[PDB]
Amino acid sequence: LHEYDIFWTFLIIASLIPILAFSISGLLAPVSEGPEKLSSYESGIEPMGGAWVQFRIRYYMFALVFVVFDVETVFLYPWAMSFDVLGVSVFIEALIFVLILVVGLVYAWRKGALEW
Amino acid sequence: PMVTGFMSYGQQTIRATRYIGQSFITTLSHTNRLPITIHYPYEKSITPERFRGRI
Amino acid sequence: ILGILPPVAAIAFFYLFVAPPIIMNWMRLRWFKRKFIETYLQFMFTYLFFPGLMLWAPFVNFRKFPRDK
Amino acid sequence: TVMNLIEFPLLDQTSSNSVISTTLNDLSNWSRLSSLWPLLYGTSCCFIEFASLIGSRFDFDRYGLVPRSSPRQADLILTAGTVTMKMAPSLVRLYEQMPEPKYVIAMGACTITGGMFSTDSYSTVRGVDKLIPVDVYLPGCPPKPEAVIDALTKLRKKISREIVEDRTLSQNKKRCFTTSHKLYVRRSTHTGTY
Amino acid sequence: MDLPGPIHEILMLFGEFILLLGGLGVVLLTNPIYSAFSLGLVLVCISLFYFLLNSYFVAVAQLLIYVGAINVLIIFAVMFVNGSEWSKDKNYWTIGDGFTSLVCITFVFSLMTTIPDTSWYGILWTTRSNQIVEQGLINNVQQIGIHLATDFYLPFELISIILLVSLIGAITMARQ
Amino acid sequence: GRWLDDVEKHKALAIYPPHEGGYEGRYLNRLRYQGYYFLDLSARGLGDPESTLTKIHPVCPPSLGRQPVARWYFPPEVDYRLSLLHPDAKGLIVWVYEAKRLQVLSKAELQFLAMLPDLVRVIAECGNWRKFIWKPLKQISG
Amino acid sequence: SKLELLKEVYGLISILPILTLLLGITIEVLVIVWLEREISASIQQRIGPEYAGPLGLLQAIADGTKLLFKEDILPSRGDISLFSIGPSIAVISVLLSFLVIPLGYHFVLADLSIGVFLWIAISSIAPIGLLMAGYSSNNKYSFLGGLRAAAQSISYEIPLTFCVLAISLLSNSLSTVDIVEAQSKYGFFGWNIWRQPIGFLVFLISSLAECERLPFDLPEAEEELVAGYQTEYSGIKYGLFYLVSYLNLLVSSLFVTVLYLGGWNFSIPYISFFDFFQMNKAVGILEMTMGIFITLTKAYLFLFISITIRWTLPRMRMDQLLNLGWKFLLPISLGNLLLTTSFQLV
Amino acid sequence: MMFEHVLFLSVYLFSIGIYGLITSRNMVRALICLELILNSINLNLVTFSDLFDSRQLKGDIFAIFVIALAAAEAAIGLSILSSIHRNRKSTRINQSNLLN
Amino acid sequence: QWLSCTTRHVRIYAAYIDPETNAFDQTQTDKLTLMLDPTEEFVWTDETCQMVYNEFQDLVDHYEGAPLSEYTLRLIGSDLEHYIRKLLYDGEIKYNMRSRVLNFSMGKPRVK
Repeated sequence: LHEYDIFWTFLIIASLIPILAFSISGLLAPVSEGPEKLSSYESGIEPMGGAWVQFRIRYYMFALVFVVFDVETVFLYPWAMSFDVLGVSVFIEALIFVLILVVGLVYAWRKGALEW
Repeated sequence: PMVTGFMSYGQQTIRATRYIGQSFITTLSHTNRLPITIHYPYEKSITPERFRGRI
Repeated sequence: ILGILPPVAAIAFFYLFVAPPIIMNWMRLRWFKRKFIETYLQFMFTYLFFPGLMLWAPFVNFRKFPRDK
Repeated sequence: TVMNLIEFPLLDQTSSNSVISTTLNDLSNWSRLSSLWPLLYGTSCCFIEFASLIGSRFDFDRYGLVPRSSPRQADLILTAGTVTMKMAPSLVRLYEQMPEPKYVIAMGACTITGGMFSTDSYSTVRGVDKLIPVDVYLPGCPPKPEAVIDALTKLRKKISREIVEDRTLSQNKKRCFTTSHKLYVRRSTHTGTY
Repeated sequence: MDLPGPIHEILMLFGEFILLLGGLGVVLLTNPIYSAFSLGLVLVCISLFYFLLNSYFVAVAQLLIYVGAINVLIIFAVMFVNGSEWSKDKNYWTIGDGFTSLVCITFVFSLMTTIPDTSWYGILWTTRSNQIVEQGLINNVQQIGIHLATDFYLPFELISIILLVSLIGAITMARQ
Repeated sequence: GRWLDDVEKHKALAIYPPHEGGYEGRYLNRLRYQGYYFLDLSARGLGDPESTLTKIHPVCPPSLGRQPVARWYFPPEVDYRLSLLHPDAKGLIVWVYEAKRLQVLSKAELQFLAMLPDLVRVIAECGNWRKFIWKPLKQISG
Repeated sequence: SKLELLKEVYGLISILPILTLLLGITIEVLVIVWLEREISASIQQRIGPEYAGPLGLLQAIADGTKLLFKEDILPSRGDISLFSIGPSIAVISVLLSFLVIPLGYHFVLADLSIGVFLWIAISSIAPIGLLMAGYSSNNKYSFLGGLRAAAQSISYEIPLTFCVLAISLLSNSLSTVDIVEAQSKYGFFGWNIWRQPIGFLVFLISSLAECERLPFDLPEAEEELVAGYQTEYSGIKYGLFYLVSYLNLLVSSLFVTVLYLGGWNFSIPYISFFDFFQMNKAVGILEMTMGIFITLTKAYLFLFISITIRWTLPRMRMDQLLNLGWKFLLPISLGNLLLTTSFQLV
Repeated sequence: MMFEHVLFLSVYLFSIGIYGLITSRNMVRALICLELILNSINLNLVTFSDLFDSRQLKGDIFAIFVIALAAAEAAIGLSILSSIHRNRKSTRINQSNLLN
Repeated sequence: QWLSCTTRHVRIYAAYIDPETNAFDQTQTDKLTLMLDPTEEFVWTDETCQMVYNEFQDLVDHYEGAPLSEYTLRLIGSDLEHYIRKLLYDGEIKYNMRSRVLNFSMGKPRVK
């Protein structure tokens, strides 16, 4: 927690890296391929058309339970850092905290949420 | 219930491990086996006396 | 400051001279009859002397070498 | 009294390039030929031994032949197995939908001529080059499992025979013509239901 | 800890100009998926604003809990709204566009003229004992670590049941 | 021009490369900028090569199972390719790749293909040692 | 005078060590792809990428240079608006993670007391780029082909977090250097992989699917549609995806060994390598190279373990993968923390 | 211009966050703009807890809580979106005024 | 959809593509465009292709009464594959003459 100047330089360098690679590819490249180029691959049928391919009904529940169960960690981290520094009260507090969401996960398990 | 789960959660993992480690130490003699497969293109296969090539 | 060059030069040259042409011999001598951990021996060295291992990797040059004047 | 003479070389082909700008593309094409990847395709009487090219009898993967099952990625496709009239109107899509350094070849004597399908039948196509421009024609039905590697070694030199100015002979034009129709449409026949 | 130097304002202006275009992409583009991706860009470029100022946790967490979970959840959600490519051309919708673009600008003018009359650099001198403690020897993951549990006990004990109730409600609602 | 050291003067030579070709194409690249233009042949298949490099020789096409005598009387590939060549061209660089009633293209036939350079700059092909070498085939011929 | 800034024009930053790290990680990518193509396809098979010189030491960069040109195609539906924007997020998400990774005694690039936290945060940004890329086109085999992976990746970071926290609570820190500090006590007794193997198991099994292992179950079976959302991505695009995959593998191996094993500690404690001789003379370069040595080998072991596991199990389908990630790893990855709480209660 | 230029961008986001809210037509866009407003207020909050109040952080904790509640709301709203799209097979917001 | 006889040097496209890119690969398939031998197997001067362009109406308007089926596409491609053969058998057109493989679908030249 002293000097993140290396972090900033690494950020700018590694963010220039992809555009640098793309531009280097573009310079020594062929100005060609005026073919069909309007269909993607692994579809030798020259197909086209279609929508409403979602199946979000299943994966949406997974996404929701994950979004809810994630917030646990960013609260545990300030506690996980301050265990020995403080006494043992934070231990009981965080136990109550985690046990609440353990009960929540038990509920999400019993009633069908995490499925095929 | 849970006591049956608290008894079978170790059983599932022990079956998984008894299979995984067994296959691992069995294929151990395969990853470092002592067979030599086809050599370079300068080592074509032997040809016995009944085939057909350029008439 | 005077006699410092021989020590730091000899070891740094050996660090990149003898291993590169001999790793290819120790790997070509045994590739299919090795043991379970034998391939672990020279592969790790594939990094250590790397200052010269790449200099005798397929980088080995075949320039036309302008002959003696 | 020659019939169908060849066109004249229009350019004088007189130029000279610097080594520091030529060896770059030279080694680039060297890598392009020494890192080729197959593209999976195989149908019929001149294909099956391709599989044996991945095992302990023949191993072309020893040279970095990474078999890619996708058109847009790979560059080397083997028209193994005798091709018929159909499966061709979708085959050429593969050649149309991959990067320009393809340099496709043939495989199977029944694909350079249609050997054992050449008495009378309204299915088989006479050769493949009447569908797609390829470089090397491979004999054998089944094709000799070693001759394919030898022909790969043969083609391995053509790429090495390329220069920096050669990276302009893959650019295209458009003879796009403006002509309409007057006829009646037909609804889809391949209805996907049971 | 501190910052390099006169490189500061450079990154400040750069991030500001990026975030402005990001917000404009959020609010203008009709294709909702482009809007969500531009929102993700806005949120990462504001996480970088959080990181520039020497507040580290509220930056990296904000990057983890938003630029992660929330954005992928919204992407999953946009797989349920069908029908795009509405009208265009200079306030595509009704005159409500103009009425908004008026009242919002009045709101701006009000706050944007209220702000540049308070000497923030003078409101910092009057408090020279608040940011003068540092507890004696602490780093900035222990500051939050302890001061979250030594006096902010009740809201930390509370937020968990809110999370549980939200989970239960979300599962009971989304499921048919 | 290391190839130029043994092509313009000799006009008769054979390439002895490793049996992979991954080192010889660079040589062929350089010989497009003097007046030498490529003619790869893969000599295997033709009869007495004289009538294949000087005379109008009937090349019987691959037959179609039927049709007794049908041969399109194909032309040679030296004077016509000169006619297509510009008056600014040093030599016809030609590669006898398969130099390793037909007529066996023996070393006598290569001597008789070593005269058209003198009276086409032909180079025979035969794989050899890992180092790319070249050698006058006329002395190997007989 | 000092009109604008005397010593603050541009002379406060050097870009040498960053480029050295870049060269090192590229060389290590070559090494790991050589490992794969020479061990996976050589267990009972022929040798790997031969004919590229003596061995395939040049084959890797040869494939890189070949992929470099490859005439990037940029399909019609979807364009530079999101196509070129896709793999950039992917590559940066794993490239920036190299910051807090140490290599030896005093060789960290940044102390960064929020190091492993920053790594966990940057590990959960790739799914955004994967969904973007897979949707940058229009047809199927890339939309669902990327949706599957982006979804299943989300089902695993929770065990990653509940195994990293079960080590942060043991080392009482969040910077890798202090983690290996709390681990160089007993040489190898004090190694956390023995103190908390229940967490190491979860971390190792999760690491597989977290770096897309396996993305396709079989050399013939595709990446569940025709390919893993990288079909139209022909040239440097597929090259960058190959990279980011190998780099996720590398970062996972390096993190598991720097966490559960002694980072640059010998089998005998790291401080003990100096006291038993009563004097040191030139231990600098020795300890530097030996930190690169004793550390990279431990991660090499896991590289080899993953290579072997690649040919021992049929990777599950995304009907079982979610079940395993949710109803199996989550309970034990919570219980190990519940245990280690009272374990570290003293 | 650290302490001064950032606040000059709080409003310049907050305002936008409201506008996209009002002129929104689809539910997901309205939720996006809502999240945007919450992030605007978050940013307006944090900088205040960096100039001053460094002894005991009173803003960063509040920022954390704001982010947590934002995530909870973004979950619940989308959950409601599931059920509405189940009932009616379109989520056009401004075309449902049967409650007036 | 776009089910056309895309044989070598004969691509009777059943869909409008005469941009650099059709932008849908079909443009709703309302024009029935055609492109001639993108592989440059034959070099074209306008006058030589003018007879083909003129007889295109003879093939699309003079002898077309069947619906949009590839039956008609073969009905076109059959005479298309021999109009070029006639135009070459009388020496008016010649082959590629470039740095490609220079393949001979109709074999090498002859002596008449």
